[PDB]
Parts: sequence; structure tokens; C-alpha cells
Amino acid sequence: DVLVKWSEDLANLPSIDTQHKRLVDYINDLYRAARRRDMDKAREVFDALKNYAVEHFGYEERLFADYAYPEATRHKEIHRRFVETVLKWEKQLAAGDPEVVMTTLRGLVDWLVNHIMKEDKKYEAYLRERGVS
Repeated sequence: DVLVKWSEDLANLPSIDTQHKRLVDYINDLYRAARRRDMDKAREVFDALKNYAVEHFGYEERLFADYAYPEATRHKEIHRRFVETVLKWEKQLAAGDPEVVMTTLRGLVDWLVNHIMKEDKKYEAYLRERGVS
């Protein structure tokens, strides 16, 4: 059905969950397109994923600034570094085929799931206390 199922340990603030769920959905759409050997669709999905990640990082960072999250600086750098990675992957998909998409999923899933589980989880308690959700 899907490559990445939504497990309960990924849970965070309600609003944050709506965006993280979108990212996971994009990953699954990307996998399905690659599995179908539909490269045109794969590139379109990756494009949407790319755009959404950039927007999502902005959303989190806005909250960090608004409520003075202590680890905002380190977290922002982590986001920026991933955007660089995504832009590199974009070029590889532009020149490659579905096999390249699958290979890319290895690093894409590893980074996203780990980021949500480790780095993003660190701001939940802090933000909740400040009236965020």
C-alpha cells in the first residue's frame, strides 16, 4: 500500500502533524510513481515535495522565532542543509529514471523520519507550554 506508514511515535503538535503527514504522503506518492515507472509523475511529485518541505521549514521556523525556541538556530541549520540536499536530488531526478527515484527514497525517508522523530520532537513540550498546538 504505502512505503511509510504513520506511526504514533511521529506524533507532535496537531498543527505540525498536518504538515508532517503531508510530507509522508508525498513520499508515498513518489514511491508509487516510481513503482509504476512513471518518471514524469515522479518528477512532478518530487517538485511538490520540494516546495512543501521549504514551506514547512518556514512554518516551524516562524514558530521558533515567535516563541523563542532555544534550539531555533541549530534546527534552522538542519533545515537549510536538507534543502541543499533536496536541490541536488532534484537535478539527479531530472537527468535520471525511476531507478534513480527509488535510490533517492533511501536517503529521503531516512532523513525525514529521523528529523520528525528526533529533532522536531524536541520542540513539542516547549511550544505546547507556550500555548502553541
